[PDB]
Amino acid sequence: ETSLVRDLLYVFQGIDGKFVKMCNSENCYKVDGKVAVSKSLKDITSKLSELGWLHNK
Amino acid sequence: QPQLVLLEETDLVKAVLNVLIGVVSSTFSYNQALQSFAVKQGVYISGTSPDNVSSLLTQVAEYGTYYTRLSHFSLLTVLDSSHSNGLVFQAFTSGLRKYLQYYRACVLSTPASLTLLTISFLFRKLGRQLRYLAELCCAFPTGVKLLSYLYKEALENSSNENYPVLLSLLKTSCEPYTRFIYDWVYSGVFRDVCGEFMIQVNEDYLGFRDKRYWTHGYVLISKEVEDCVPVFLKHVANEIYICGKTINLLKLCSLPVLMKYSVTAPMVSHVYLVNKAIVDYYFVELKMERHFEAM
Amino acid sequence: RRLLVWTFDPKIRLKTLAALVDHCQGRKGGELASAVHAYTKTGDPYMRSLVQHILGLVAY
Amino acid sequence: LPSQETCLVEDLLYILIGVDGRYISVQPLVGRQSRSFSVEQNLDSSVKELVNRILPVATNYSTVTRFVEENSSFEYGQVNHALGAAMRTLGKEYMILISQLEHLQRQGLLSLQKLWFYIQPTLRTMEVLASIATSLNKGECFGGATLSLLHDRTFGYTGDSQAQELCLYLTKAASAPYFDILERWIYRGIINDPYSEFMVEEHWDQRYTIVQQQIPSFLQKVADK
Amino acid sequence: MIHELLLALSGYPGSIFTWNKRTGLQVSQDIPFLHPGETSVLNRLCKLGTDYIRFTEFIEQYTGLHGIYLRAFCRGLDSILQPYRQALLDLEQEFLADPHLSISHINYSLDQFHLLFPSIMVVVEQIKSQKIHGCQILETVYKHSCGGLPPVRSALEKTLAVCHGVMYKQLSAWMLHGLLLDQYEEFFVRQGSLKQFSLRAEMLPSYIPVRVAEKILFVGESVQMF
Repeated sequence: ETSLVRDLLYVFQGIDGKFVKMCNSENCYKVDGKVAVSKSLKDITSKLSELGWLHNK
Repeated sequence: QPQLVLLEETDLVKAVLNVLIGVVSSTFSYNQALQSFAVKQGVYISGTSPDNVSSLLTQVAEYGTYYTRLSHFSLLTVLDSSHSNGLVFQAFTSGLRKYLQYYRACVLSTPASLTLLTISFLFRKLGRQLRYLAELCCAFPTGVKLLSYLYKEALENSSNENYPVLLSLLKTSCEPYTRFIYDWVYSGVFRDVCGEFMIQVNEDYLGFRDKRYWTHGYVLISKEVEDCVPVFLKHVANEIYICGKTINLLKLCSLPVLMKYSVTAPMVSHVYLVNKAIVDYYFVELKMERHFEAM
Repeated sequence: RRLLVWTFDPKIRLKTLAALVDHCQGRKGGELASAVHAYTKTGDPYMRSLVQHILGLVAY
Repeated sequence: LPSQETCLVEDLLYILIGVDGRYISVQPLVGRQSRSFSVEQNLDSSVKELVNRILPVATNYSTVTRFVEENSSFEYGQVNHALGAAMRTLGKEYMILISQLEHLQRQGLLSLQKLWFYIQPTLRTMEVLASIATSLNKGECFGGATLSLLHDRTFGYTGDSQAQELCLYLTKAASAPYFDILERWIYRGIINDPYSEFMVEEHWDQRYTIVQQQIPSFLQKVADK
Repeated sequence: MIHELLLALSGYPGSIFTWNKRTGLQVSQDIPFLHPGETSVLNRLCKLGTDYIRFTEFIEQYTGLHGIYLRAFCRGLDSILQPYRQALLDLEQEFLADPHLSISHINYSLDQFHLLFPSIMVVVEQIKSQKIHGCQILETVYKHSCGGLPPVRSALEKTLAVCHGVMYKQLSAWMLHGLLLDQYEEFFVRQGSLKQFSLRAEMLPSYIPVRVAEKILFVGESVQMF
C-alpha cells in the first residue's frame, strides 16, 4: 500500500524506484512480479506509469 | 443410496449462494448437455434434517438454472460478438442487463443466512419473476416480433411486480424504433444499415416525374402489419408513411394502453402538422386551380 | 485512488505539453511561430491560455 | 480458496492498466495488437470461468492502446492525430475508475464476481472503441473518408442511445480540425493544409480546381458548393 | 439428520426417498438409522412437499390451456410460497446454532403448513376438474374465499386481489382510449361510425352486479367511436 505510494514518487521524479520497470517507451509500465495479490494495483501503477513517462518526456 | 456422513449447515448457505450467481460449488455440478445444475443424488448432505435438502436444494438450483440462461442470452446477442441480430433485438437486452445488476446487488446481500428457508422465501417473489423473464424469449421472436411479444407480456397485468419491469423493457426496446420515427417525419433520412425493419430504395427515374419516387411498393408489401408500438400502427403507420413521403418532397424541390394512448395523439398531432405543410406547399407551387380552369 | 484525482489535473496539463513536443523536433525559429499559432486556433481556453503564453514567448 | 481468490483480484488488477500480470503472462500476436493471455493452471474450474469472462475487457483495451500509440507513428497534421488523443482522454478516464477500484482494494471487500459487475458499463464502451480502432487500421483511411467511415460506424451503432452518445463525441472531436480548416477555405478563401488535411487544388482559362480528395461524408451537393 | 428433511421438503429427489419428477414417490424404508415411528412422520413430512411440486408444474405450464388470468393467478400463488420459503431459511440457522436438535420442531412448523397446503391443493384440483378458462377462475376463487380458515381466507383473497387488479387494468384502459386490449377476447365487452359492442355473461363476475356491466360497456363503446 504505502510502499506503492513511495514507488510512484520516484518515477515522478525520474526513472524507476523500488523495482525495475525496464521500459522507457510507450509507457514505463510497472512490474511487481506478484500474482497472489489483487489485479487492482496493476491498473493503478499503469496510470502512474503514464504520468512518469509524461514527465520523462 | 448411501454416499457418506453429513456436511455442515454453514457449508449449505454458501453453496446456495454460488448457484444463484451461476458458479458451481463443491456439491453443484453444472451439466452443459442439459444446461442445468446437478446436486449429488444420495445421503451426501441431503439434509441434516433427513433427506430434505435433497429436494429443497434442487428447487433453488432449478431457480439458479434460469439465471445462467439470461446471462448466456445477454452475452451472445451483443453486437461486439455478433453481427446478425437486430437493433431492436439489442435494445431488449439493454433493459435486461439493468435487471441483471439488480439481481447481483440482491444476491450479494443475503449473508448472513440463517437457514435455507430464509433465503428461498425472500426469493420466492423473485422466483416467479425469473421463471417468467427467461422463457418469454425461448418460438424465438426477433426484432419487431420480439417487440410484439414483449408488449403483449406487458399487457398481462393482474401482475404488479412483473408489469413495471416489462413496462421498462418496453421503454428501452422502443428507443431505437422511435429514433427512426422522428428522423423520417422531419427530414426523411433512413438511418439503419442493418435492422429487422425492411429497407426500400425508393429509386426515382429522372425522366418521369410520377410521384417524385416512381416506385416505392412497401417493405410490408401487402400484409402491412406494423405492430405493437403506439397508436398500434394500424392507421398512423400508413400516414407516417405518406408524411414521410412528402417531407422529402419539400426537399430538393396505470395501463400499458393508456400511456400508449398518451404517445398516440401527439403522433396524430404532428402528422397532421406535417400534412398541413404539404397542403401549403401544393398551394404555392402548383397554382392548381388556374390549371384546373385551363383543362 | 485519492492521489489519482490529484494527478488527473496534471493529466490535462502534461498531455497538452505532449502535443507540444510532438510537433517540433527541430529548433529553428520561424517554423516554431507557425507551430504555436496552429495551437491557438483551437478553442477551449484551458490549454489555449497555455499556448498563448508561448505565443507571447516564441514571438518575443 | 479465498486466498487464491485474492490472489486472482490482484492479477486481474495488473492487466487493467496494460501491464504484464503476475500469473497471467501475455503472448503477443504481432506485438500485442490482440493479446493471448496465458493464465496459470487451475485446481478448480469454478474460478477459471470467472477470469474467463473478465479478459474480454483487456482484449478490447489492448486494441485501443495499440492504436493510440500508433498515432505517435501517425505524427502529422491529420484528423487521426486529434481523434486518438481524445481517445487517450477516454483512456485517462478509464484509469480513474480502476484507481477507485484500487481505492476499494484498501481492505478485503472484493471477489471475482464483485468487480465483474463493476466492469459491465465499461465493457460495451471498450468493445465499440475496439471496432472503431481496428477499422481505421485495416484500410488506412485518411481525412474525410475517415469521417465517412465513422459515420457508417455511427449508423451501424444506431440503438443503445446512451452509447451512440459517446461515439457522437468521438466523431466530432475527429471533425474538430476538419472544421477549423474549412472556415479559412469558406470564409477567407485561402487554405492552410499541413499534409492534405482538406481537399484542395492549387489555384486566363486556368483550370476547374474541382477537388473531391477527402469526400465529406454528407451528400455530394455540399462539396461542389 | 437435520439437512435431509428440509431438503426432502423442497421437493427434490433422493435414493432413500426415491422420486422420479413431479408426480411419483417410492418410500424405500429399509433404513437402519430411523425408527418405524420416524418413517411414518417422514411420510407426513413428504405429503407437504408433494403438493409443493404439484405447484411448480402449475407454474411452468403457465409461466416461462391459456388465458390472461391464468398467470394473473400465478402471481397470486407465489405469495403463498413466500412465507413458506421464508420459513425454509429460518430452519437453516436453527441447524447452525446447534446441529443436534431433533426433528419434532420441524414437524411443528409443518403442522402449521398442514392446513394451508391441502386447503389450496383442494382448490387447484377443483379448478382443473371443471376446465375453467377466463373470468370464471376469479369466480371460482371468490366462492373459495367465501370459505373460512382465517389464514387461508386471506390467502385466497390475496390471490383474488391480484387478478382483480388485471380486471382493474381492463376497465381503466377501456375508458381512456376506448381500446379493447384483449388477445383471447377475455373480457365481457366484445365487438358485436358507431361500431356496436356487446356483452358476455360467462366473462362477467356475478358479485359485480349485472346492471353495472353496460355502464362500462356502452360508455366505453361511445368513447371508442370518437
